[PDB]
Amino acid sequence: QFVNLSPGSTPPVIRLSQGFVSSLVFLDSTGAPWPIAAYDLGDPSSFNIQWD
Amino acid sequence: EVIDKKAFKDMTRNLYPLNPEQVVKLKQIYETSEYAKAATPGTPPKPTATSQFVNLSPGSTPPVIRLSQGFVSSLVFLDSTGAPWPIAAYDLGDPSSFNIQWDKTSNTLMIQATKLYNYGNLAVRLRGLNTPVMLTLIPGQKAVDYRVDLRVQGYGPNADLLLHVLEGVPPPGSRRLVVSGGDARAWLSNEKMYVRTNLTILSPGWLASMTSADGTHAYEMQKSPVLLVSWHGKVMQLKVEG
Amino acid sequence: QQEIQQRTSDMLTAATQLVQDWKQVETQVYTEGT
Amino acid sequence: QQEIQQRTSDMLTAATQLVQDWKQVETQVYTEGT
Amino acid sequence: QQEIQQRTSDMLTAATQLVQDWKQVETQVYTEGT
Amino acid sequence: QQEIQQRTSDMLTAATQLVQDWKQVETQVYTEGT
Amino acid sequence: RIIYYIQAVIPGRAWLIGSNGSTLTVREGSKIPGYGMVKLIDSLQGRILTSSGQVIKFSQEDS
Amino acid sequence: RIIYYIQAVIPGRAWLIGSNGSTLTVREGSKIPGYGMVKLIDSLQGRILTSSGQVIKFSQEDS
Amino acid sequence: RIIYYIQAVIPGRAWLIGSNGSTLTVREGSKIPGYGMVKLIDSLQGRILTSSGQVIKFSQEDS
Repeated sequence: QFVNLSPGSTPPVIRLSQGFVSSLVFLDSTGAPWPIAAYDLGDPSSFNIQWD
Repeated sequence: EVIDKKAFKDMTRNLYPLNPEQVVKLKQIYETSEYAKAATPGTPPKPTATSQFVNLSPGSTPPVIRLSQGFVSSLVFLDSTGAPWPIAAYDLGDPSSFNIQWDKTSNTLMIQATKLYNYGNLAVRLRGLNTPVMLTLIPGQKAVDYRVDLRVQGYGPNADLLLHVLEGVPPPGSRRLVVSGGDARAWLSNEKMYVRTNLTILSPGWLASMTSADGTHAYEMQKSPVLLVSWHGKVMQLKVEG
Repeated sequence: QQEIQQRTSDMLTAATQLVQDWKQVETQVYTEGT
Repeated sequence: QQEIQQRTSDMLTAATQLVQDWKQVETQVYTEGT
Repeated sequence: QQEIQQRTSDMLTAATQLVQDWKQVETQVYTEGT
Repeated sequence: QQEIQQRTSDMLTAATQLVQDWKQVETQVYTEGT
Repeated sequence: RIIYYIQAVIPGRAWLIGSNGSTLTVREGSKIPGYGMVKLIDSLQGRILTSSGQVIKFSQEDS
Repeated sequence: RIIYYIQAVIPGRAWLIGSNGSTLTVREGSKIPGYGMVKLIDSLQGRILTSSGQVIKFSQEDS
Repeated sequence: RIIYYIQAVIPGRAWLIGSNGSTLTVREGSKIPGYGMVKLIDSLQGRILTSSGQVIKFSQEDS
């Protein structure tokens, strides 16, 4: 998908299901890898994240 | 000898008193109950993002923030020029209804509402700003503001639209322009035509031009309803309206 | 008439639970950042 | 005439379970690191 | 027709046994090798 | 008649023995050598 | 004229933004230019009416 | 013209995507260009009913 | 044409690999090239019933 920064646009939506591993690898429009400085998670009981 | 068959059948029935399709239906029943519990009565709010300006005028009404319980909003502070301004300190009344993780070097606030429908306010003091900024935070609105950007009247320690167009974002305030014959994105806001393509304009001559590393071009010119574009050794002509 | 007092008590116990909720005014925290 | 109140009690137990399931709120977590 | 309820008993114990098995799923694990 | 139950109960004992024999799975071992 | 859209609606008070972007907060006893006073505010569903009879509501884009 | 397919479905709101990729979310009362407005949102069965006599389904390739 | 074979069979949905080798998840509501529409899916013994009267099963070489 495309990631937008205008305020009027909509944030992306990701489908999940219980008992599965969804892999999210974060790139740009040019396809280069981009490291993640930090992240914030809501309901860590219901959502588990592993991140080197 | 049929006593053995009777006892085997009784042992089977008492060992496994559940039919497999009854087991399947009970699993579906449990999923139905999970849908009942996880269903949200009323109306889910619309996920949105917003950007406002906060004024130092005493007569100005203070800004307010739509919030949701269990969802974290990201507050980003910029100056008048849009440069980021690092945060010196902050104060939060009613710490039960709200929690906030904030990296001390950063300028972005991750604010999560904990209670249901209790509103409060936040006091923010920046690095270069003497004036405290107070924001009224109200939970449970029909539009959940995932990301709020706030301009300020001052300037931080750090001191355009064509490049945003070259990215692909439409410029602010412009009106939609519909073209004919080609595939180009055009806008007009201050009677100056702005065009974004991957092709090359030929006829009127660009007043200012820019391009990216992939091959996308953006130009600004004056008003012209007729354009001429040549590519791959062949020349074609396109038109717009208004 | 004999139903009032049982309807009194659960009204009484819940409202005393409710009226003690509007007593707590928790203190704020001034957090410094550097 | 007694079935109504015992099912009422069972639904009250289920309701208490549901309200203690809906009262709590998980907090956010934050993670950094170079 | 009191012969029903004893079969209702052990089925309830069996189904409630399965409903906590289906309730929980243990989380993933992550490993490494350099 | 009365001959069914003791013909049923012993079959229940062997069946309850036999299920956990079918249940468990012995974990493999990987032996790395040099 | 400038169209007012609701920003924040609570019992008692209300918050409006103009179509130009005029931020404001009102209550039941209030003065709205171009629309008169306020006669009734429903905090549920954002059903806010002016004394002259125009209805101020949220945007259709933001519902 | 412009074609819409379901991106995500919840009770209450609905998420769709465009033929050009335009992703969006709608209310129960939401006047959608090219399709009129939504008569009713059904969370089950994957049906998005419009007042233009058209029901949005998912992408059949991506189901 | 391309003859399909089963490589993964569960209740609910199935999987088809052809002579080209394209592995496809197939539902009850799903079209299929060379077979029309999947009329029914039998998870037992690997039987895929189509609207064209054709049953996709496993290979005789690899059942």
